[PDB]
Amino acid sequence: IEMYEWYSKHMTRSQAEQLLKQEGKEGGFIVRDSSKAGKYTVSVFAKSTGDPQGVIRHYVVCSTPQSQYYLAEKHLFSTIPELINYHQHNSAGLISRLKYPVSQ
Amino acid sequence: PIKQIFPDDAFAETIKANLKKKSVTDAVTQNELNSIDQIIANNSDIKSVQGIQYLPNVRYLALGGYKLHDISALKELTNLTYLELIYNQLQSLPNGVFDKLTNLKELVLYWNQLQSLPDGVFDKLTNLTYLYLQRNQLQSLPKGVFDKLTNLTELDLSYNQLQSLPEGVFDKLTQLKDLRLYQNQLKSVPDGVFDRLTSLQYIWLHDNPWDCTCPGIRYLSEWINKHSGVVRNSAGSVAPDSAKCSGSGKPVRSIICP
Repeated sequence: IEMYEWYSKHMTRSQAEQLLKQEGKEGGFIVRDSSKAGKYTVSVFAKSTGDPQGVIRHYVVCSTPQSQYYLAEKHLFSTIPELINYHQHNSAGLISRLKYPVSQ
Repeated sequence: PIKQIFPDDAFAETIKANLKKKSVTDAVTQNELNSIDQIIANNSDIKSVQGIQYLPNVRYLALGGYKLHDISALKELTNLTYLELIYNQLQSLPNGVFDKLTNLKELVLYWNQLQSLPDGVFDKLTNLTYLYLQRNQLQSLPKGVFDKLTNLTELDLSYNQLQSLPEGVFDKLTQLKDLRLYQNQLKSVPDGVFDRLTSLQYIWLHDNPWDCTCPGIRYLSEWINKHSGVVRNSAGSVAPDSAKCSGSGKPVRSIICP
């Protein structure tokens, strides 16, 4: 899961938003451990919602009982890198395609 | 020259920040301008980008602002691969404005006031992979307007005022995975309009006033039935019945034509 630029394990939601907004890029995103237990959350910056300043959306990664992961239903993946790679190539019903990994 | 290359004072300030310079009045060389790789300005007071033709190596341009109305100087930016122009007052595009952007991969044009597209506007954009034209005021599309975009994978036409689609309009988009037509004024589509979309994974057809008179509605009805797993609703979930008849409210795919 690490080795990937888009992963920041400790990053909190507040840290994500400031850095996403400081980046200002459409589809800027950060993958971080959720507030929850055993959950992952994808934070995406996008300007497609009616606010030209851009909004931050926090997408918690879903889990089937069969231990696959999904953000967009019908697109089940066995691995977070596999999930993220798909959503880096397909908007797939999200506020934006994951266009740009934001870090630090 | 002391950044009076850029007459719009908001754009010049944007250049100032980009180059980390001291002030509007500070001087700049062409060597500095050539180093500009990306420009971002969200929700800006920019109105004209008149200086930009002197930044010949920018590849990422994101300009959003309620007052932007003059983008003719963009035609020269040969090396763009990402272009985002959003939330502005543009009601049309200057003819040939994109003709030199042969490396453009993504074109983001949402939340504007575009009523039409210039004929052949996208013809030189053979590398374009993503095209977002949603939230505009388009009522019609020029014939063959997407024909050269053979590598296109996403096309968003949602939230417009589309009265009709041109026959064959999607015939060349064999790599298209995502097609959004929801929230328009389409009463019908030409027969066979989707049949070459052999890569389609998502299509959005809801919030159109479909005319379910038979036998016209037959093509759309049989296509949705055959491809029901591809039809997505507002919430991005799979819903084949989201395409509804304007009178009855029945699902389009529930209409059967003798």
